[PDB]
Amino acid sequence: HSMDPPTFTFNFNNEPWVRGRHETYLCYEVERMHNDTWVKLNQRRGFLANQAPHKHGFLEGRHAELCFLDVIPFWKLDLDQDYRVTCFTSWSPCFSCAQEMAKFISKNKHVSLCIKTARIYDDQGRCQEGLRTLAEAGAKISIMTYSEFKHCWDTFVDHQGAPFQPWDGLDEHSQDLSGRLRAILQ
Amino acid sequence: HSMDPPTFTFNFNNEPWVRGRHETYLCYEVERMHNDTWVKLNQRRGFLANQAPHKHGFLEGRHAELCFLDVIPFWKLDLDQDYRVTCFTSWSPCFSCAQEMAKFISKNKHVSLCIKTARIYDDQGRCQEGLRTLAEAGAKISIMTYSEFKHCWDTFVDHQGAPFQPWDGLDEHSQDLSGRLRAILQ
Ligand SMILES: [Cl-]
Ligand SMILES: [Cl-]
Ligand SMILES: [Mg+2]
Ligand SMILES: [Mg+2]
Ligand SMILES: [Zn+2]
Ligand SMILES: [Zn+2]
Ligand SMILES: [Zn+2]
Ligand SMILES: [Zn+2]
Repeated sequence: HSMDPPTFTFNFNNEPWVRGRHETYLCYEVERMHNDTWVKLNQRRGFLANQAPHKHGFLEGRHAELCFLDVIPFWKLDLDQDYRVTCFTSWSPCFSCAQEMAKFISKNKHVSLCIKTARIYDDQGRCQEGLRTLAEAGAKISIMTYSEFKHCWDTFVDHQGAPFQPWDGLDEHSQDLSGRLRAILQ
Repeated sequence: HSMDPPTFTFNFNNEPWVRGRHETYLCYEVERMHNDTWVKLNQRRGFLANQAPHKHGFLEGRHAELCFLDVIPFWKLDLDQDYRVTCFTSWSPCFSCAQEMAKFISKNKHVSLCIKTARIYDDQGRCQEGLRTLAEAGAKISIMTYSEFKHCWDTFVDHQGAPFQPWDGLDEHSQDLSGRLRAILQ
């Protein structure tokens, strides 16, 4: 349903000099194109996170991005309509998730994917390749700014009427990250 | 001297339902491109306001935007280099100022202009045309959000170490204005 406020603050914080944000949270919403305008679909919104590994071991816990792809077919989107699916993510995807997402959007031309991320995850391995591959397949990847954090608080958090409280350095971090993303995607 | 805090708050407040904000304040900053990166030239920053009419009458007081254009030649920018000049304005320009600013940027290709405005001034005459013409000439026009107000407070105001305290409604007014600006520029 709605995210717990402390969970939001801990996970969407874009501060560079802290650690421990090991989870990925993903909030999604959907619009449909009508008369050159994106119209929000009321019911098609939610959030999810990565899953814990199963007790049997061997396999990693299912990543948030794969869960996201799992749910989309259940929305019964009309293949003749055009949709914009926006994901607000606390981290950008790992390589294998990026590859899967790229495959999905290549096969589902009715979906325009936008990924707005709090933080870039760059393992200095294949993460950059993944992001480039995902953008090549048509995804629009960007860094969350104040307005997107506030939107996510208002739309996905169990705020009980309380307003979004920005943290110190929010815009400076977003700007640094936007520059880093430009360098990855160039 | 830096800007007086009450002067900033009075003039940059984005509530539409008060009156009396007859001045326009304009805060400016300049960056120079150095090896693919914008670098601030912090000596080239400042703020100004519109002028009172002369006692001889007939002519309106000189608008802030024209004063801004007046000073740019005195910065001795290098015509062979590239600069980004950002203005944070309390009101967007009137038609005749927008026209003059469009002419200036058309003749000064070393300058990329960004105008970030607290409020839209729409006289229901030629103001919208002015904004469209200024955008067409290459200016990037946008509405100030929390982050830009905070930046201006921290950078241009004699704050005495006090943090920026947003006024009621800041984000909702900014969002409304961003919608209005989209409709104007489309
Ligand atoms: Cl972390
Ligand atoms: Cl006013
Ligand atoms: Mg920091
Ligand atoms: Mg209000
Ligand atoms: Zn299992
Ligand atoms: Zn993954
Ligand atoms: Zn005179
Ligand atoms: Zn004017």
